[PDB]
Amino acid sequence: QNPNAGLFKQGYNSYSNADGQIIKSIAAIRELHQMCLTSMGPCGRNKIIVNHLGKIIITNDAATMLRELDIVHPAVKVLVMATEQQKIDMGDGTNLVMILAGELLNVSEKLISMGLSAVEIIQGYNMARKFTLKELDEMVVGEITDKNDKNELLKMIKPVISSKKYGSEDILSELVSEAVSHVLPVAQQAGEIPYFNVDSIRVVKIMGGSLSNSTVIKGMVFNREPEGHVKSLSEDKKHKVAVFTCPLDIANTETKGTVLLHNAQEMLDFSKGEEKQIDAMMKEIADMGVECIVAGAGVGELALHYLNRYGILVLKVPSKFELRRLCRVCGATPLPRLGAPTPEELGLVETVKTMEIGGDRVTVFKQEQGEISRTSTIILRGATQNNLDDIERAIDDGVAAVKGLMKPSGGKLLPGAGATEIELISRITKYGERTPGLLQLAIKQFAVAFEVVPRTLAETAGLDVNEVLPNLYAAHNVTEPGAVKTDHLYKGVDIDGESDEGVKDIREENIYDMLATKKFAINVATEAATTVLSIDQIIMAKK
Amino acid sequence: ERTTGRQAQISNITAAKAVADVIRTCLGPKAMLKMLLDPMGGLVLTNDGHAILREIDVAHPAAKSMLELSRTQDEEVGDGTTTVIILAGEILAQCAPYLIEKNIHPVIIIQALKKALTDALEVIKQVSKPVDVENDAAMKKLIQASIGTKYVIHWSEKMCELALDAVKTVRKDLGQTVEGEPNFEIDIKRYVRVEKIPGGDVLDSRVLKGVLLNKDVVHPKMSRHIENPRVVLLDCPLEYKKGESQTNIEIEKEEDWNRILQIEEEQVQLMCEQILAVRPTLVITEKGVSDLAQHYLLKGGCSVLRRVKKSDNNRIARVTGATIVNRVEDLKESDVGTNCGLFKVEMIGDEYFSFLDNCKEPKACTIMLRGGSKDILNEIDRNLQDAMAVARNVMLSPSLSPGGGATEMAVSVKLAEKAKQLEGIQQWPYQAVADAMECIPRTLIQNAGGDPIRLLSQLRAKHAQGNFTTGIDGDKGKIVDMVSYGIWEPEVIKQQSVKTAIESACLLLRVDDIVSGV
Amino acid sequence: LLNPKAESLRRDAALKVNVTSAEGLQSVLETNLGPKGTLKMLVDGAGNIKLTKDGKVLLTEMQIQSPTAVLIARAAAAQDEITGDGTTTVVCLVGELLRQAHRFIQEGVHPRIITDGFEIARKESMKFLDEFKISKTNLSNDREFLLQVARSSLLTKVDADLTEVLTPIVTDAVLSVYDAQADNLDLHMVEIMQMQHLSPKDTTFIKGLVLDHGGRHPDMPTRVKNAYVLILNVSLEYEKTEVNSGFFYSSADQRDKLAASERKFVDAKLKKIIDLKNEVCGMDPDKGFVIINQKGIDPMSLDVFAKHNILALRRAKRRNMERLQLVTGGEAQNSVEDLSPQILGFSGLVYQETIGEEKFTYVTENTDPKSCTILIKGSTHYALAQTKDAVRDGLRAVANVLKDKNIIPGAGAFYIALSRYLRSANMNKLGAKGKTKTGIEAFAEALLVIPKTLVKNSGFDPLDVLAMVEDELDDAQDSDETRYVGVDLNIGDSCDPTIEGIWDSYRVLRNAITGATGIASNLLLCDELLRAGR
Repeated sequence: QNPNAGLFKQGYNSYSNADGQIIKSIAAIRELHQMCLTSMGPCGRNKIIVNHLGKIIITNDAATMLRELDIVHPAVKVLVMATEQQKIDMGDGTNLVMILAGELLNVSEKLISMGLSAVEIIQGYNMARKFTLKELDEMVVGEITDKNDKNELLKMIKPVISSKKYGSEDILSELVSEAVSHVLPVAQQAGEIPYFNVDSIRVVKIMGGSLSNSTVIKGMVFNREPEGHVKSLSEDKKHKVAVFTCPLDIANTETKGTVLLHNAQEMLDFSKGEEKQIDAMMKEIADMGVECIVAGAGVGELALHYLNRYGILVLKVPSKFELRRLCRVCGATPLPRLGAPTPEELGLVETVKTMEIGGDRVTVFKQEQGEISRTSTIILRGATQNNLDDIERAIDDGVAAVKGLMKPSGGKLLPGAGATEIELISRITKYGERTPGLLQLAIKQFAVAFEVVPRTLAETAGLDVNEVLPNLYAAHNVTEPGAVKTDHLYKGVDIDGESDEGVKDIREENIYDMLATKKFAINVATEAATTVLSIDQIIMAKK
Repeated sequence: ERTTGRQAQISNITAAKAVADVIRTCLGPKAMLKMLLDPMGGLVLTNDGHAILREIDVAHPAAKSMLELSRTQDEEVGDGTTTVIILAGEILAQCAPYLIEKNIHPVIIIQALKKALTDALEVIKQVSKPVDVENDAAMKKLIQASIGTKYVIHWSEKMCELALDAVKTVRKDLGQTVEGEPNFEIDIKRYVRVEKIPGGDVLDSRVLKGVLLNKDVVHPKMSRHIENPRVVLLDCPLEYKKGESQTNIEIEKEEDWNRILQIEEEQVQLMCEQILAVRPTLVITEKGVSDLAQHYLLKGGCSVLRRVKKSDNNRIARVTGATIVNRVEDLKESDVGTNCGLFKVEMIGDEYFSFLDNCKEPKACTIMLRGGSKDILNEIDRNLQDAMAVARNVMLSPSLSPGGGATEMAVSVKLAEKAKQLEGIQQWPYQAVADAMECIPRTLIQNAGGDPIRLLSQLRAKHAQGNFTTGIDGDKGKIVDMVSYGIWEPEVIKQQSVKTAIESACLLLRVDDIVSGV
Repeated sequence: LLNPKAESLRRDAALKVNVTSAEGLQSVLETNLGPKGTLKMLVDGAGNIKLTKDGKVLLTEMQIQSPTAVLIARAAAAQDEITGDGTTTVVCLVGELLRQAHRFIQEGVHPRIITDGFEIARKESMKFLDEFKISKTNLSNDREFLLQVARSSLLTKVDADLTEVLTPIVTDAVLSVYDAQADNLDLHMVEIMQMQHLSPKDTTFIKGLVLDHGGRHPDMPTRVKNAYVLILNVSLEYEKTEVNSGFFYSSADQRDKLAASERKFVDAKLKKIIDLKNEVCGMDPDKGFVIINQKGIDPMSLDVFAKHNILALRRAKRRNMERLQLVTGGEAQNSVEDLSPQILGFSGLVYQETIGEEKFTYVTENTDPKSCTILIKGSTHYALAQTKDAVRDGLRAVANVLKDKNIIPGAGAFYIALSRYLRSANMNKLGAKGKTKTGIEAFAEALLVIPKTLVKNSGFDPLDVLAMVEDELDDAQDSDETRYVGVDLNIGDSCDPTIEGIWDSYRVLRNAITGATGIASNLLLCDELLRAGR
């Protein structure tokens, strides 16, 4: 009896602006927005996501959680792709981009209730963004000299490792800074060519022990057993190592060479042939001086028997991605053939031994001085398997921030933990009354959108919302008897859980936010909110 | 399954009424567009009546019978296809209360429609005015009505000359009380068939009397022109043949290979001796001709032409007189191709041609079409047949009738006055036919935005006082004279509109029951 | 009076639904019209996300059962193939023309007078179209004026932040490939390539051609200035003996001996290539030698070319090689034995961008490149499609400006004026008919939808801007002069479209008024919707 009208296209789920579609797109993002509000910060909390392979994984970082979650809302995918901009191009800000872009949509609802068009809302944030980016250059107090000293790295690395597994930031900083200093080459007065690489640091973990038992070794550590009677080599420097791509087996012919079984006379020649040929091929390898054979593929049974008599260490690396980074260490080259270990393709390694890590015997591949390697390894120990997963991800986010220390303003710094976000509010409201026109509504709401960062830090810390907020306002707004504003601009949101009262300077704990992370996160947060506010209509289908 | 009682008569009326009511907006130059929704996402927006009727799927068989009438009506004349369907559908609608509510037997109505058919055709003959069919300048203005408002409007001057020379080519004017009246025997389908030649010019297009072939001389040295050519037509090709029974040829000895080579020359020569028996000047074979028969007939003083279609040989027999013969051994000497004008092989458009033409009018010919491209030839093709169809209706009789609803109203006024003097039971359905004749111009009034009540009543009063030539204008929409303002239509369209619509309306009333079965 | 599996609407309800269904598509495309419009996002359901403000691009992805919108999508098919821009404007002219006529249909007016009233007003609009147009000179120094023309196309499809970046790129792309004469311009010579993992504000212009596969070797020079380009058609990969044979070896050392015999065929060609470098400008400074080599390269030749500081490339697209012949000028050399120094071309500074995933080699700074490349770089997928839709619409918008010497001011300058002209002209002329006044007035009121739609998306009252423009046009006529007025979307008041720089091509608006009138007239001609063929 009731007819149907308003949908002229096809059967689908249709959304129009007359139904408040701009509110529905924000409400759909708000469902996943509250998850990231409790993530960022040292007091943040961890979420459990069961993988499709039947494995429970828990992590603080949102960029990893957004990949494991199934999101059918395309408006959320805009922030997911914006989160990838924080994970790929930068090493920090994955948790911050979801809070800022989510709040820009919340403060935009007040402008929608007043009837303001989405274009003037976007134009208001674009004018307010240039006002903020201009101030970010003046918000920098100190600058890292990029000395690459171990003590200097502990200043930048400590806040990056923070906001995950709080309390371990002091131990994990010494492990990361020691590995980064080994990858960084020794050079002076050259800023043109980049040096540090993210993949140059490979992190390993083994159950058993504790976090204090971890160490830092120069090289690429392998967890596999030597598989043969030779457990380790001697302490003599420059051991010749051969990398073979072809598996260890009887030598074949490049042209045809197909083995077929017909008569029992051929079966005896196949068994006796593999004994004579492999013994002949492995002998020519040992005659040239090769004491170690790295086989990317499997190793036969007869190959392990003859190499034990020649005193050659057997090493198997089933991962081909690790062999590419291994060539930068020892200098060896992979050979697709077998039986011809050319000395031009052979590398040199000073020390190859077998050590006990976490209770299990593993073969360590390392060096000391000669044959400078660009690859380092961070060894971890612990009883809990889930805790070691986030520590490796914290190191990956920690070493990725070292990549941001390069020429594009990598040394500049700004006070974090809620210190800068509050001070920018007074500067944005200063430009609100300064800029006449209808933009005053969007500029004032643009500064209110930055109040979510200190609020979430107080909510995740169990602090009262009615306490930290008025305390930060009176701390960053003062009357100084003079032209130059003085005293404390460093007041942040304190971790609390101890001590006395209120807030305090963040410089006491040597914690700050890097300008390259903060300045780039603002551009991503505005463009992520610009896309959502610019879309007033979508067309989808039932999934 | 079965339909009995008077409800089946209503089902036959509603079947024709459903088809008629849809195409009512397809009449006139102002006819509104129609949108057909297919199960596929596509659609058809054109207002062409014949194109829409072919895309409509109907259930009741009387609706299919009306579609079968449109297929035959579209072949006779180019336009007026929907006019017959609307007229036949309105007669059943006007006679619906007489057949059902008045409880009148259908044969009484059917017998009345037979008398109303003759009475309606006699009025059209009185309203029509004479026209000169021999004037070349007058016929070009008559064809121009079907030329303009088309892609050929720029060539309209060349299109009218091409269409006039094409109609005058196929027609043969003969009459007498001796052998009867052939009615000029004008056939557009078979005898006017055209050969599209790429290149040239539209003005260069000529209408030639004869059969045009694309096959040239098959020998490098041969006579390309014959003064008095003689055409001989045959089916069986000229080449080495085989036995009708099972033939197994296994040659081993070296001296047995020359036996087949000698037979190969003899079997081809025997076929050539049967052709040369009449001493022809030309040889035309339906199928191909081997190179051996080319030299055998070359010594006989005749030209060899192979690879000729069968549809062309039927038209060659008209321009020549050669009787079609299957086997070459049966070829009679009575097949001489005498009275063949020119053999000229002159090439046109970088393609070697041949001329079978002559100085006489067999009522068979092939029009030579040339233009700027093949797409232009296709636009001229369909437009030439529509131009000749309008010119054909003018040549079938020297009479023209006013269009725009003037002829439709002229019949309704005279039918209502003549039916009053008959004084019979058939008088009532005659008024229903006269009311149906008034709906055709009223349909043009509804499409012109004018008041159908006021304009129809005033237009009928002008016929009882003034002339019968006053119709309705399409562009304006007010009552105006057709003759003074240059709106005319041939009578043959009006003859087939009244006859076929009433005859089809009688056949629908003859079926009171629907039989279900295979 | 019905058939099985068929649905039909009779009387005027069939037309009212077709108009109402057209009003639904109007409200959808009313929001995205103009630079103040909105950016729509469509979802196919397979995981594809496209953000495009163009009218036709959205209609092709959307599936519509309404047969009226199907003809609207077919009406825009001829718009992009001719005008290339403004397909959303055409839809707004078709929908509102049906809404304004809907009021007159309910009054009892026959649609033929409404249809004929639109055609008569269309012919009168073409007469005023030639009077309102401004003749622009054919001089090539108008690039300064072309900057304002490029902004008209760019500001519509983007957020206006990328306009200043794309303004010199799009403008110089058309003028570089276009020599100065009457002639014409070919947009096929401008190639569009994309790479991810970068910001959209980094978009730069490429005067030469961008190549996919770059040279991989640590010793290859990154920046090479004034190098000779050589097209090499021979395969430098591993080769086999010219006759069928096999490798029979007892030990691995004998295998290298049989393999080296086939490697001498490549080494014999490598020695002839390096002799060409030392022959012409071998030791000369500010000179270079670059090998294109469409075919592959074996790992042995990479070390030979690196010692001589030669840039080596392999596995090049067949179509991209035909552009290198025009840009660089070097002929294709099939055999190494026939290699001659006359085949060598010339090129400027060649520097390769080093990125782990992909590497680009720039052929730029050429004497007679006769080609250009617009590199659109963005991090996300919609950022690449949105800018590419703006460039392809921007290149075709500037194309119609250089081809057609006539230009028209935008920002509702033609729509408001023509609606005012046809209003006062129909009363003075009175040559059509008294009933045609309804069709002419409906067309005049249908031309005001565009200036009201542009300002409606900005938030300003379309009623106030309409009164200020009409009061300014009336004051301009009293002053006896020529003053053009247009709607300013940023401020909200009127503006001079000649000073602001908003201009529309003459060929775009000529097919827009004629196209929207002809298609909307065919919609009113529909008596009934027939369902058949099922």
